[PDB]
Amino acid sequence: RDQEQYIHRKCYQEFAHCYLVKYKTPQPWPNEGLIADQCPLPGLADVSFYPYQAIWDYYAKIENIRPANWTSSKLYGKARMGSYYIPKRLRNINNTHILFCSDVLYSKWYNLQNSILQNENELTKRLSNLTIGNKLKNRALPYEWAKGGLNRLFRNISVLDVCSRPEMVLLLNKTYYTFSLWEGDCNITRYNVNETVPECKDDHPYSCRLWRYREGKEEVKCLTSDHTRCLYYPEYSNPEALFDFGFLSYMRNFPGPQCIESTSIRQQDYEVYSIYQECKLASKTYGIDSVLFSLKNFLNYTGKPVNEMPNARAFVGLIDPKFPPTYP
Ligand SMILES: *[C@@H]1O[C@H](CO)[C@@H](O[C@@H]2O[C@H](CO)[C@@H](O[C@@H]3O[C@H](CO[C@H]4O[C@H](CO)[C@@H](O)[C@H](O[C@H]5O[C@H](CO)[C@@H](O)[C@H](O)[C@@H]5O)[C@@H]4O)[C@@H](O)[C@H](O[C@H]4O[C@H](CO)[C@@H](O)[C@H](O)[C@@H]4O[C@H]4O[C@H](CO)[C@@H](O)[C@H](O)[C@@H]4O[C@H]4O[C@H](CO)[C@@H](O)[C@H](O)[C@@H]4O)[C@@H]3O)[C@H](O)[C@H]2NC(C)=O)[C@H](O)[C@H]1NC(C)=O
Ligand SMILES: *[C@@H]1O[C@H](CO)[C@@H](O[C@@H]2O[C@H](CO)[C@@H](O[C@@H]3O[C@H](CO)[C@@H](O)[C@H](O)[C@@H]3O)[C@H](O)[C@H]2NC(C)=O)[C@H](O)[C@H]1NC(C)=O
Ligand SMILES: *[C@@H]1O[C@H](CO)[C@@H](O)[C@H](O)[C@H]1NC(C)=O
Ligand SMILES: *[C@@H]1O[C@H](CO)[C@@H](O)[C@H](O)[C@H]1NC(C)=O
Ligand SMILES: *[C@@H]1O[C@H](CO)[C@@H](O)[C@H](O)[C@H]1NC(C)=O
Ligand SMILES: *[C@@H]1O[C@H](CO)[C@@H](O)[C@H](O)[C@H]1NC(C)=O
Ligand SMILES: *[C@@H]1O[C@H](CO)[C@@H](O)[C@H](O)[C@H]1NC(C)=O
Repeated sequence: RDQEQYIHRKCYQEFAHCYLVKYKTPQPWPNEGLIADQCPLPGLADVSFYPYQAIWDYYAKIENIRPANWTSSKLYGKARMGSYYIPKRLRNINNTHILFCSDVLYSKWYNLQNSILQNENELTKRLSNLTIGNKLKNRALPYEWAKGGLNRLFRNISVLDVCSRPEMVLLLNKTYYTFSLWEGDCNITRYNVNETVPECKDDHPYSCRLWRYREGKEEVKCLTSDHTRCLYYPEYSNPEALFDFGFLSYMRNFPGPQCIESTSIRQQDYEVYSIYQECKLASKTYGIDSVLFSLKNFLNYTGKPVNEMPNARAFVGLIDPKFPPTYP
């Protein structure tokens, strides 16, 4: 009780929301380009109309002026300009586990409106119940992550999660679903929306319309003698420079087109370990000081501590880590 509540205090304040997901088979995010129209773009103005979207870190921004032989494949690989480039580091076939310290994935029983007393009580009570040792029972997870999943600990990831927790989605999503208003996708063109979209057959200005239109080939045209400052012509245009068209289409403000295609990324059940539960159990055998020291170094497996990262972004890949760690 005295040493149990002391171990709980230390284990909770440090590792309450820290978990280790093991992929059945190491499977990285399969594409270099991400189509996520549900997220608003940064916009041309100095001050954006939307608060910073973490996904903007991966934005393949179109610049109107580029050197004579500039192509998008130099910085953004196969990604479409105007959408997102997923860097090498977030699609590493060597990563076998996903370490994260975050409370953004809890289901409805956890929320800020509740006092910290209620949240802490309910989380430790669910962690005890939903674990065999330090391993979470399948019922704690979403069904998509593991068969028999009932969201008793973690909620399902949603369409907007990638806008604010991009690494969580790239690393944990079992399926990639596009959200697209790009002309050509799902065979929807500016000419056939009156046939592909049932709710349309001709109100909000954005009704029955695509966002980005198919222009043609990507090219750099040098009109003047300056060969370091030529006219860039992208494959697609944003004709009215709209930055939240897709976000408003998602938030169901009006009728019109939407293209949602799925790509299976990870197959087979995840294994999830609770680092608070591991802390609580290993401290009875090795002592709180060595368990706290060891689990802290485990959170620094990459050189940057995961518990010191912002909650929305504290999702990192590890290569064949030894868990539980060696306790001195
Ligand atoms: C990371 O992981 C996250 C977790 O998995 C993931 O989140 C999930 O994201 C997906 C993708 O956005 C979400 O699913 C979609 O939900 C759409 C909305 O559904 C509601 O509205 C519909 C419209 O009225 C209802 O039908 C629908 O009811 C159904 O679902 C209920 C549960 O939600 C269920 O209880 C009901 O019984 C019922 O079955 C619900 O109320 C939905 O519209 C969408 O469906 C399309 O896309 C699917 C995937 O490709 C297709 O399988 C499906 O058939 C639909 O495709 C059609 O429509 C598209 C346009 O919307 C077209 O592009 C397609 O080509 C296709 O169109 C053809 O067929 C039409 C008729 O079927 C026809 O009219 C057309 O002409 C054409 O022939 C899909 O289910 C999911 O809900 C999210 N999960 C959670 C928990 O939030 C996240 O996205 C991932 N992130 C990243 C970055 O990858
Ligand atoms: C999280 O995602 C899972 C899917 O992976 C959701 O579970 C599924 O939810 C649907 C809609 O409620 C269930 O469909 C219903 O099934 C009953 C019969 O079981 C049927 O009578 C209804 O007509 C309807 O089709 C589906 O059973 C269920 N699937 C599984 C495997 O559980 C879940 O609801 C999402 N969680 C939350 C909290 O949003
Ligand atoms: C651009 O490409 C052409 C064709 O390969 C080449 O001849 C030319 O020197 C390049 N321009 C510059 C400014 O390097
Ligand atoms: C994966 O590990 C192997 C062996 O150490 C290495 O050759 C390869 O470059 C690594 N891949 C990435 C994407 O770092
Ligand atoms: C977990 O909680 C449920 C709900 O009270 C209960 O039925 C179940 O027996 C509990 N499991 C354990 C390990 O006590
Ligand atoms: C788009 O058209 C091609 C045939 O030209 C077809 O194979 C493909 O499945 C269509 N896609 C959709 C989503 O309708
Ligand atoms: C994480 O490890 C690196 C060595 O790779 C070290 O420089 C850094 O101080 C460690 N962080 C902590 C909190 O000890």
